[PDB]
This record gives sequence, C-alpha cells and structure tokens, in this order.
Amino acid sequence: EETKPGGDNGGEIIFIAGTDVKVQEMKNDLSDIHSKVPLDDQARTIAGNFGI
Amino acid sequence: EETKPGGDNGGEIIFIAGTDVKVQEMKNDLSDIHSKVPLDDQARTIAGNFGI
Amino acid sequence: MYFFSVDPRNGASKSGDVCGSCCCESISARPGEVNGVMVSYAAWSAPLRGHGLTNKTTFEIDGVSVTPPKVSNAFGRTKVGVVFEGTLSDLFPNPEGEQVEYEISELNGPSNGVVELGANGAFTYTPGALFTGVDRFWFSINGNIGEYVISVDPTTSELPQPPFTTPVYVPAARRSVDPRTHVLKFVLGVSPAAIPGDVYRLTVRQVAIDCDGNEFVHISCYDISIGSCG
Amino acid sequence: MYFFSVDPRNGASSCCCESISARPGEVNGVMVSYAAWSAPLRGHGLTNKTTFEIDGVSVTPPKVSNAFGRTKVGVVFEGTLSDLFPNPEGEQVEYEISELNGPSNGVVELGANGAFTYTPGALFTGVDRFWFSINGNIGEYVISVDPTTSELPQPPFTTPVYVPAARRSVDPRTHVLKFVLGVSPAAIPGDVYRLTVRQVAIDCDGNEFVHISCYDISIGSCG
Amino acid sequence: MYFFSVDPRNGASSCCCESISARPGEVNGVMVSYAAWSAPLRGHGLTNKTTFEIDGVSVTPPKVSNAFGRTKVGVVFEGTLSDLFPNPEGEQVEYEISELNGPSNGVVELGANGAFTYTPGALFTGVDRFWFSINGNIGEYVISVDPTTSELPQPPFTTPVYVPAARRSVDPRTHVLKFVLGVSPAAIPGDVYRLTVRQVAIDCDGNEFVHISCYDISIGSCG
Amino acid sequence: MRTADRKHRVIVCSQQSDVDDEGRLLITRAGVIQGWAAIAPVKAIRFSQDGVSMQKDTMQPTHDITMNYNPDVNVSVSAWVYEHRLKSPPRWFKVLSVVNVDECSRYMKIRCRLVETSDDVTPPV
Amino acid sequence: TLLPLQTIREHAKCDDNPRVTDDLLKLYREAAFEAAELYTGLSFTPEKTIVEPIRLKGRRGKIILSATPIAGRPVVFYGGGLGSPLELIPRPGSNVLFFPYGSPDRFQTWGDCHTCDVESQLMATYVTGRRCENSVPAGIIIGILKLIAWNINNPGDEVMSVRNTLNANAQGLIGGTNNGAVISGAQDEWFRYRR
Amino acid sequence: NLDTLLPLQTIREHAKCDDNPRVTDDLLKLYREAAFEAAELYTGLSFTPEKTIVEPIRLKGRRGKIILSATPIAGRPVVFYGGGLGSPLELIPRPGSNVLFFLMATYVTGRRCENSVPAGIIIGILKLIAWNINNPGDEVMSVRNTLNANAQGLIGGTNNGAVISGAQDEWFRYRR
Amino acid sequence: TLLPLQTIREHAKCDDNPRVTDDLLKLYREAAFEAAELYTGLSFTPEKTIVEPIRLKGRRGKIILSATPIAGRPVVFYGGGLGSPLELIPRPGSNVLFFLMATYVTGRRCENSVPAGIIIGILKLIAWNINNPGDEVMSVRNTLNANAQGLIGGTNNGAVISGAQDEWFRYRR
Amino acid sequence: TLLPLQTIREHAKCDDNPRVTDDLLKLYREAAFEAAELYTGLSFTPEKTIVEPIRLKGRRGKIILSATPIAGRPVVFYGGGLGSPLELIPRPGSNVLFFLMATYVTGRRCENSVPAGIIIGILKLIAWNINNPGDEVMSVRNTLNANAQGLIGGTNNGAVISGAQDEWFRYRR
Repeated sequence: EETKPGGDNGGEIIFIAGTDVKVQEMKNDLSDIHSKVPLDDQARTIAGNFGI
Repeated sequence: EETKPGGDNGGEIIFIAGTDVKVQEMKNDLSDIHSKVPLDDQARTIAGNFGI
Repeated sequence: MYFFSVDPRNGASKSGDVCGSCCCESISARPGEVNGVMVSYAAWSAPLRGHGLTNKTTFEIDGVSVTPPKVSNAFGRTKVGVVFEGTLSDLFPNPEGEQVEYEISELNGPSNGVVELGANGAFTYTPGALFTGVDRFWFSINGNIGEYVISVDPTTSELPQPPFTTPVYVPAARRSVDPRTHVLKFVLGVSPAAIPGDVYRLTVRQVAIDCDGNEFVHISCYDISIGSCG
Repeated sequence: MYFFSVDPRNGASSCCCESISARPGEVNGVMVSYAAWSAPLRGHGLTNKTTFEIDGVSVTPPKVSNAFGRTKVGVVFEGTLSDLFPNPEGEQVEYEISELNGPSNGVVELGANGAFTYTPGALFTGVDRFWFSINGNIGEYVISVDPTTSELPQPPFTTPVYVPAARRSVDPRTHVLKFVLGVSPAAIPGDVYRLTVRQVAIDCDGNEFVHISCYDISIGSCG
Repeated sequence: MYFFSVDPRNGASSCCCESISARPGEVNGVMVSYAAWSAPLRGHGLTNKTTFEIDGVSVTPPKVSNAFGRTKVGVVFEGTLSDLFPNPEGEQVEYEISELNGPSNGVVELGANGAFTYTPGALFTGVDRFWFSINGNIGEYVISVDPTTSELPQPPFTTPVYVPAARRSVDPRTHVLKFVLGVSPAAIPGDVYRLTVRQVAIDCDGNEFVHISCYDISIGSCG
Repeated sequence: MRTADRKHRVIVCSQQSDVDDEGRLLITRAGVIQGWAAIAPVKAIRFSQDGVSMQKDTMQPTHDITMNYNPDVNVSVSAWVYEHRLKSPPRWFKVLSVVNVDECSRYMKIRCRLVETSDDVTPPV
Repeated sequence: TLLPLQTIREHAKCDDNPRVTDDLLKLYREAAFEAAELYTGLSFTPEKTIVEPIRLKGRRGKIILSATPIAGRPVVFYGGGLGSPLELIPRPGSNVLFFPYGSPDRFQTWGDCHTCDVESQLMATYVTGRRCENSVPAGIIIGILKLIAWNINNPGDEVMSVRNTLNANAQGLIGGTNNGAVISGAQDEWFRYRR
Repeated sequence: NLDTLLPLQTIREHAKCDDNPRVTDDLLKLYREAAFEAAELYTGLSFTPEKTIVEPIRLKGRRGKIILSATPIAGRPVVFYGGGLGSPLELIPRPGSNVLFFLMATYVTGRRCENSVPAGIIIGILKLIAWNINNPGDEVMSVRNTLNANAQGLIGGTNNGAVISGAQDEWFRYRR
Repeated sequence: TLLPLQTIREHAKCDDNPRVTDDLLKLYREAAFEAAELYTGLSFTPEKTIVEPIRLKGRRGKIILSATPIAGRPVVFYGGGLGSPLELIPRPGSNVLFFLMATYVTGRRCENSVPAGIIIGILKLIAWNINNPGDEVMSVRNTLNANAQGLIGGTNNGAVISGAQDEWFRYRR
Repeated sequence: TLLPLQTIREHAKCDDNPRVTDDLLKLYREAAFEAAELYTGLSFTPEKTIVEPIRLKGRRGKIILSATPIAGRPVVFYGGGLGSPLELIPRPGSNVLFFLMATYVTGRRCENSVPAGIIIGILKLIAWNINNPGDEVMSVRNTLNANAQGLIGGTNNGAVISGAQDEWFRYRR
C-alpha cells in the first residue's frame, strides 16, 4: 500500500522474503456498459421515425 | 464490495490472508442482442419493396 | 392473533400438519386477555364458485371441564350520584374455617368510579358524577376471583339486570368476513374469573352461499384451554 | 425433590406403597409423572381435581400435650408451660425453646420454671406459633392475637405430617403432578404414615379417568 | 435500559415472568415491544391505557420505621432519630445520614445520639426527604415545609419499588411501550417483587384488545 | 485399531471362591470393568451340544480381545470376560494372558478362551 | 413409529454385535430426519415467532422473509412510510414476495429538528413452523438408513475423503468431500425426489 | 400389489438369503416396495402402466406440436377434445412415440394387461435389492476389493451405496 | 445442559481410560462449541454489551455492526453530526444495515437451542481430538506413507477431515 | 494458570510414558505460547501500554495503530502540528482509523480468559514437538509443481504441518 502517488517508497520495487505472495491484475474493462452498438441503432430508429 | 465509487477504500487493493478466493471476470458481451446483420437486411427489404 | 386453516372437505389432505391427540383445534388463553382469532375458509369455499361467504356465522360455548367456582357473584343497585355501600363477606361460603383476604385488583377495578376496600368485607363505591349505567369490579376473596356488578339508575325508575358475563365469551357484534379472500375474523374474550386448567369448547357454524342464493354450511370446533401464564 | 413414575396400569411391569423418607422440620417437594398412564389415553391430560389423605400406621402417641392461647393486639401475653407435660415417672422438667422453631411475629423469654412471655409484634393481628421441647419431647403452643374488636377463630393444631391446602399443580403438557410434603417439628422418628393420592385424568370429550396410588411416609431423623 | 419482546399469543413461542435485576437507589427505564402482538390486530395501534401493579413475594419487613414532620418556611426543624428503631436486643446505635441520599433543599446537623436539626433552604416551600441509616437499617424521614399560610398535604411514603406517576409513553407508530422503574434506597437485597402490566389495544371501530404480562424484580446489591 | 472396531459390550470380571459347606466349591464372578471392546478369533471351536467348548489343551487362547488400557487395574490370572449380545446367548471368556500393545499404554490385548455359550449361564453380580 | 429401531439395526447390521446404544441410535435418527427432508425441500422446527424489520429491495419491492413463514399465514407489514398496516399471504416453499407498489398511505413528517425526520423503517411480524406432518415416502428411507449405517462406524477420528475435483485442491491437501450422506449414498437416493 | 408379480421367495432365492434371519419379511417388503418405486419414477418404464391418463395438450408451431406424455397402448384411438376442440377427434396415434403433430386428450394407457413386466424389474430390481441387502452404506469399496490406499482422496464417489450394479443399466436399455 | 458428559464418553467409546479426565474433556467440549457458532454463526456466547462508534459507508450510509446486536434490539446512535439520538432494530443473522457513535447488546444463552444438526458435528469433532493429536501426520484409513516426493497433508487437522465442517454447512447460506 | 502440565501429559498421550522431562516441557510450553501470540495478532501479557508517534498516510489521514488497542479506550494524539491533544475511541479487532505522537493501551489479554482456541492448537503444537527432535525429515508436499531445482519440496514446519494452523484460524481476520 505504501507505494501510491505521494507515498514513502512509491515507484520502488516490492521485495518479499519468503512466502511467495500471489498477485493477479484485474481487467475491469467497463468499456461497453451502455452497449454502444445496440444503443445507437435504437437512437437511429426513433429518430428516423420522427423524420430527422 | 466496499470498493465501489464512494466507499471506504475505493480503488485500493484487496488483501486476503490465506484461503485463496477465486474471481473470474464475466464478459457479458450483450453487443449483438438485436443481431444487427440479420436486422438491417430485413429493414432494407421491407423498404425496397415500398420503392424507397 | 390466532390463525387456522380449515379442512377443505375433499376426503384427502386432512392431515396437513397434525400431531393427533384430539378433534377440535387447540387455543391457549390467559384469564383477563381479549384476543382476536382468524380462520381462512379459502380452501373450502373457493372451489364452490358463488357469492363467497355471508355474515351468518353462529357460535356456541360449552364447557367440558367446569370446576365450579368457590366464591359466588352478587348484584348491587343504587341511584345516580348517591354513594353505594355493600358487604363482601356473604359471597364466600367456606367449607373450612379460614380468614378472608379481601383484595381488589387495580387491573380489574371499576371503570367509572372508585372503590375503597374496608377492614372486613366492606367497600364504598362512589360512582362518577354525571354518570349513569352499569359498572363492575373483580374482587378476590382468598384467591377465588368473582365479579360484583353495580347499576346506577338515572333517578327516574330503575335499570335492568345484566347477565353476569361468562368465563369465556365471544362478543355480540365484533366479527367480520371478507368475501374477496374468504377469511373470517372474530374476538375471543376470557373473563378474569376463569380458573386456570379448565378447557371450553367453541363450535363455529359458517355458511356460504352459491351464485343463486342456496346455502353451503360448514361446521368446525375448537378447544380453548384456560391456562395461566399465556 | 422426590420424583416418582407411576405404574402404567398395563397389566404388566417388598411393600405396595413407595418409600418416602422425611426429617422433622423439612418442607420438601414431590413430583409424580403420570405420563406412563395418561399418554395412551390421548386427550386433555390431567385436571386439578386431585385428593389427598393422610393416615398413620405407627404413631407412637406424643408424651407432651399442646395448648392454645389468646390475646389482643399490643397487649403482652403470659402463659405457663408446666401442665403440658404429664410425666409418668417422677423426674425434673428441663424446659427449652429451640431458636430454629421460635415465634414468627414476636419474641419469647422462657422463665425459670415453665414460664414464658410472648410480647406480640407491635401493630400485628393474626396467629403465631412456637415449639417447645419439654425433656426432649416436642410440642407446639399456638397464640392468636385478636385485633381488639371481638375475637379470632381457633386454628386446627397442625398435624405431624401434612400437605398444604392450595399448593398443588399439574402441567397437562408433560403430565406431571406437583405437591408439597411438610412435616411438623413434633414428628417422632421411627413413625410411618401413609399418603393416598387419587389423580383424575380426562379424555377428549370431558369424561373422567380415575387413578389411585399410595406412598408410605417414613419419619426418620438425620435424613 | 431494559428491553422485553412480549409473546404474540399465537399458540407459539424457568419461571413464568421475565427477569429484572435492580440495585437499591437506582432509577432505570424499561422498554417493551408490543409489535409482535398488536401488528396482526390491524387497528389504531396502542392506546395510553396501561395499568401497573406491584406485589411482593418476599418482603423481609423493615426493621426501622419511617416518620414524618412539619415546619414553616424559613423556620428550623428539630427532631429525634431514636424512637424509630425499636431494637429487640440491647446494643449500641450508630446513627448515620447517607451522603448520597441526604436532603435536596437544606442541610442536616446530625447530632451524636439520635438527634438532628434541619435548616431548610432560604425561601423554599415543598417536600424534602433524606434517608437515615440506623445499624445498617435504612428508612426515610420526610419533612414538608409549609408556605406559612396553612399546610401542605402528607406525601405517601414512597414504596421500596415503584413506578412514577406520569413518565410513561407509548409509540403507536412502532408499538413500543416505555416507562420508568425506580427502586427506593430502602430496598433490602434478596427480596423479590412482581410487576404486572395490563396494556390495552384498540381496533378501527373503538373496541379493546387487552393483554397481560408479568415481570419479577429481584433487588440485588452491586447490580 | 480404529475406535469403530470396538463393537462388543464386555464385562471384565474377577472371580472369588469359597467352600460350600456340603463339600463343594463356589466361584462368584463380580464385574469390575464394563466398556466397549473388539474381539477376533484365532482358532475354531468344538461346540458339544450344551454350549461348552471341547478344547483339549485348555491353554491355547481362541479369541483375542482389545480394550482401552488402564494403568491401575491389574488383569489377573483369575479374570473373566462376560460378553452379552442381543439375540444370541452370552459368552463366558476366561483370560489367559494380557498384551500391552506396543507398550504404548493405550490398549490391552487379552488372549482369552471361549468356555461356554448358552442361554443358561450365570451373569455377573 | 415411522422408522423402527429394529429396522434400523437390521439394515445397519447392528444385530448381536451391538454398537453405540439405543440412545445414540435415536439421536442419529433425530439428526437424519433433520438432514433428509431438509435437503430435499421439506421443513420442520414447529411453532416460532419472528418480528423482523423488512428492508426495501427493488423498484417494485422484492421482499425476502428471512424465516420463510409456514405456508399461508398473512405476514403483517407496517411502518416505513406505511400509515396503516397490511397483510400479505406468501407462496409456500419460498420466502420471496412483492411489496404492492400501490401504496395505501404515506404518513410523512416533513419538517423536524429533533429527529431530522428521516424515517421509521418498515417492520413486519410472522410465524414459522408446522403443527406436525413428518413424512418419509418409501424409497427415500434408504438414504436415511445408509446415513445411520455410515454414522455408526464413522465416529469422526478415521480419515475418509473422496475427491470431487480431479486435478488437486490447491495445496498439498488430500482433496476433500468429507461430508456424509454423500460418501454414504444418501444424496444420490434423495435426488430422485428433488426438483 | 407388488406381491403377485414378484414373490418374496424370488428375492430370497436370487440374493441367497433364505437362511438369513437378520432380513425379516417386513425389511424385505420395505426394500421391495422402495425398489420398485426407486427406479419406477426414475425411468421405471411406466410400472403400473394401465391407467387412463388425461392431458391438457398445448399447441406449438405451424404443424401443431401436440406432444404427449404416455402414448396410448399401441394405437388406441385417443380422443382429442377441449381447449378449442368440440368434435371429440379419436385419432389413433403412433406406437411408441409420444411427440405427435396434429387442447385436451384422455387415453387409456399401459401395456399392462397380461402383466407385461418385460425386463427392467426382473433384472434391475433384483440386482438393486441384493445390493441394498448385502451392501449398506457404511464403507467405500473398489473393484473386486475392499479398499485401495491411493494415498489421496478416495474414488468412492459412487461405489458407496449408489446404483453401481447393472440394475439401472438394464433400466437404461429398456428406456432405450 | 447441552452436552451431558455421559453421551460424549459413550459416543467416543472412551469411559474406561483415566487418560481422558473430566477437566480435559471439558476443554474439548468448550472447543467444539466456540467453533460451531463461528463457522456457522449461531452465537453460543453470553450476553455482552458493546459500545461502538459506527463510521459512514457510501453515499447512502451502509452501517455494518461489528458484533451483531441480538436480532431486534434497537441499537442507538449518537454523535458525529447527529444532534439527537435515534434507535435502529437490525437484521437477525446479519449486521449489514443502512443509515458517529452507537451502543448495543449482543449475546445468546437463553431458552437453549442447538438442534440435532450441530450436536452430531460437535461429537464428531471431539471424537477426533481425543485420539488424534498434532503428531504423526497420517494418511489413508489412518495410515502412514513413504511418498518419495512429499506427503499428503491436511490430514491431522480437526473438524475438516471428519464431520463438523460439512455437517454444519446445512445451516449456512 | 492458563494451561497446567497435566493437560499436556494427558492430551499428548504421555501420562504413562513420559518421553520427556518437565523443564524441557516448560521450554516447549513457552515455545508454543510464544508462537500463537504473534501469529494471530492478539496481544497477550496481561495488558501493555505503547507510546507511539503516528505518521500521516493519505490526504484524509489514514492512521493505523501498530498495537490494536483493546476495544474502546480513547487513544490520545499530540504533537506534529496538532495544537491540542484529543482522544479517539478506535476499532475493535482492526487498527485502521482516520485523522504527531500517540499513546494508548494494549494487551487484549488483560484477564485470563483465552476462550477455547489457542489452548487446543498449542496442545497440538506441543504434541508435535514431544516426538520430533529434528531427526526424521517429516516434510509434506506443497503446491503441485515440483520445484525446478529439484528438492523434496517445502513447508516442513511445526505448528503448520500439524492441525495448529487450521485450529487458531477462526480468530485471525
């Protein structure tokens, strides 16, 4: 925890003596929450029906 | 849970001391629910028949 | 509040949930309490498609164990506003020789007056001013509880004689029925003079009605057990 | 607390009555479980209509007699204790008053020769007792303080072995009878009394089922 | 603060009454949640028609008696403290005025031998109490100062365990009953009292649904 | 042995003898220990239709019984083992020797012999 | 009366070679009847009463009763913007119901500085249990008998472990399924009466 | 009623327990009437088949899927009616196939008649009752062996008390 | 009253060996009831009262109680911007509530409980600890091994290799 | 007073056969008791008091106490731009607080009421040590992959390859 921007040893390596700790980086894509493709199509339909 | 936007520790790491928990990130594509390819063809067909 | 699902009269599924010991359902009551009981005729009247239930319920109370009371009850009479005096020593004919611990419970005292317990079976009932009606209070002569009823007359002629409310009773008109969901509700009152240990039997005759106006009658019973401490 | 399981009246599994030991002065409790007899009679369990009777089979009549006194409220009471012990042989009368069984609402100061003065409790009316021991033999002296108006009635000179008037109880849920067994301090060791219980159950429709049993109360000392 | 969830009387879920511990001198508060019983009885909720009663199942009557006095405003009051403790035996008397239960609008110059004087506060009219202690026996001495015209009434000599006149409140929105339970500084440890509560409900039309429960107050020292 | 092998209810008995006044002897067998134990046979049995086993050497053990050790009890040369069953006749075992299993002081291994098995044996007092 | 002790013994071979006595046999039966008919979906634990504040869950108001009332007794709801109490009859088997979005009243208290007028939360009362019904369809009795047979000779000091996964667990650990009634053959005989 | 179509002597002679007093008649009866059903609901063909079954058929698709639950015995003209069908169309079905394509229909089902009982009971129920009488669920087993160490988790996933014998497999082959 | 010493000694078949006295058996019986209400959470703890400040959680104020006060006794809150106290009756079984100090009471030991489901796992756990200490890590059917690579592991640990842990899961969620 | 030697000789099955003298068992018991204290975090020696300057961490001042005071004693802060000292009632079980010197009380174990846990696992740890002088290898395998250097594996540790770890884990958060 003590490596965040504005920390004691930020940006330095983490050294662990024994007991291999296991880190896995979570993706958290979150770039298709609104489902871009099946959203603009409905926008187009309820717009074209109004004649725009 | 308490890492959502607006929690105690949002964006900070999760430390688990033993008993390895197993997360797997679901895709939830949901970007082809209306089947854009076999939808616009029918839109074109029911349009071309009307002469437009 | 008690709840009971009545048997549907289908020739099956009459076990439901029953640890069989008797026929009539069980109801536990404590002397002095006034509760409300619910019964759901949905299982029996819904297949009989018609106008649902009607407000023609009929109750009856009969005791299978009485253990007659020790102290008798009594009646008192006096006009409006005038102080009443009475004796409480004749109401306990005792077989053995023993003192008489007269007591007046503050929970079952009068409602429109006050009572001053004397030294030996005497009490003063000063009815509330500008009040006319009937009023009671429940004494306790050495553990045996009884009621003493007093009627204050509006100085014109007299008032009638009330019927000395029973140990267990169902009020005159405090029931109702919702034909939209087939549920009957009523009140179950137990006077403070009931003896713990006795058991009374309550029979309910509920009658439905068809689409045209004929009758579908239904009979069931319950065993109310007067037990102390709930 | 004594716990007796009654016989199930099924026609299957020294004396007849069970044994109950007692010590003069104790007020114990006895529990009886009628489950083995009233459970097959599926109904509404037990009812509060029990009935007791006490009768002796070996009494050893007492050497000392009892006495009854009377006085009003606030007024000091005086009495003697010499005509209470008719001695067959000629010996001395060593009077005594046990502090375990003294009075309850007063105090007693024993004289030099069978004399006592019971100053009643200030502002108290009713009845009081205390137990003397004339040469080992124990008897009771009852005093009734009257509330100065007319009089008070006469108490019944409590027996060696007794059952309280209204302290019995039954639990229809678990078929258990509870009653108390008190023994007077005047009970002589070695005596044997007999208690007979008539407990009545009830069927589902209100009829009656009667059951009778007996217990032999053996009055001993040191438990 | 105590809390009791009462049984809802549905034929469903050692002694009968619940347990309430108390310490001599305390004034505590109790909460009861009638929600489980009155919520199915859909009406206008609860009504402020609760009734209390205190009974004693173990008293150990008090050794020292209480007393009462009177004096005019501004005027000093003297009195005795020896004729209130009738002692059975002959021994010494160590009178003491407990500082924690002294007067509230004056001071008391406790003499050496059951004597004292009470100077009421300047320009004060009302009642004032203080709890003496003779050989460990605790009793109250009530003094009512008069506003020099005629008199004030005679207070009722507060009981060992009591519920105040009007400090109760019932929330009909959450079906919760609250009251105060004050225990006199004259309560004797080991005694047991019994408080019965009769709470009345109401329907939509204006009828009553009564409900009764009990509690066993056990006055114990050191909480 | 897993504690589920002990599936027999036994009564370890010590016998006392006293002379009958008419001229006989009488052996009284009283229980001292009762618990869960496991038996295992190591030799066949000749039955002799009254129950009594017809073993000739009368010193070769036929059954081996394992029980929980107990350091204060001293299983003698005059100890018996009364084993009772549910719908079979009880058994009278006479001990011949003990084994302190691996000297771990956890289980006793008692080499015993089957004396008799019939519905008319004298239970211990 | 439903499962005889002699039948249990004759199934589990405890006959003239008697293991732990009838007291533990009847305790094992009382626990096998809280394991079976609690696994398949039935229920027990007679009359009991629960007062419970209910919390709004969902836009249309899913309400999860944390004690699954009996089958049809009206659970009464009150408080929480609800001026007058209302009953709700639940569906048997599950505890998920719906708060009727049609509201009967809203007794709000706009304006207050002693409580800052936030809310008194929604509360409810109900009962759970059953009078008495215990049922054991012939065919689901074999799993109960097998569980008893297993628990007679598996007291809990002997190591038994069947593997569920094939690779490993995570660490140098001996797999694991050590439950009972599954290494006993009861789960796969009660599955036939499970949806 | 489970007594005339499979006598207890048959079980005792198959499982060779005629001299076992530890298996009483009531225990063997419980096993027998728990077995018949054990597999009967599973895929027990339709043991006790003869039974007039009603069915609220629900239409699907253009070809009118009228898929059934238990085909009439062979070609019994099941009467079709109700659910928008006045005329009681007694149409003879396809033997052995319930998913038909033309609502309500009642039909006497079951090739019981002359006590059909072809295979599945005769083999599977005997094998399973034998397994249940001589193999209670208390210890895991192995192939023709009492236990294999294997130094890891036991393989006793099914061989504990499940249907390992060819009983359920004959049930398979008859459902087929 | 929950576990009589006669049942455990007759279940574990350990009554004729003085190596297991009543005191050591009591320490065992206390170790199987503190782990039954801690893996399944039925609170076999007596009445305790916790004074505990609550800290805000989120925009709508999640409040998690660190000691789960009974089922429905109203926990009172005060301080931290709250000018006047207010009560709150929590979830039975869980402590996740929604909106600084707080005060509440925890603790069972009342009209006793623990149905047959838990007692089986409890007796199974004690049957383990009496004759399976931390030495001689075992293998199949309580045997040993000579595995050239290593050993099998996780065998001599309690309540997991036998009974309780999976005999208690039926009361979880 | 927490654990008598008689409990060791009765649980570890060495009452009849000693297998070890008494002072070595005393050294063993101290070893097993000095191992659980620092593995679980919970302090020990009847109470303690630590004076500890706290260092700011974060923009809102996340402050973790290196000794997790008991449950509710107000910790005092002073110095380092903090003009006037002020109290702070901390989290029980955790030490993460939010806002330089500090002084407070430690020693969760003020009384002697270690409920059931640490006693049992230590009994398992001792039973492991009584017969394990370090002569046999007694190593158990770890995660599947055989180490590339090709040893016999790792994790051959007292109080770890026994039940101790699985025992006092229901307290470690």
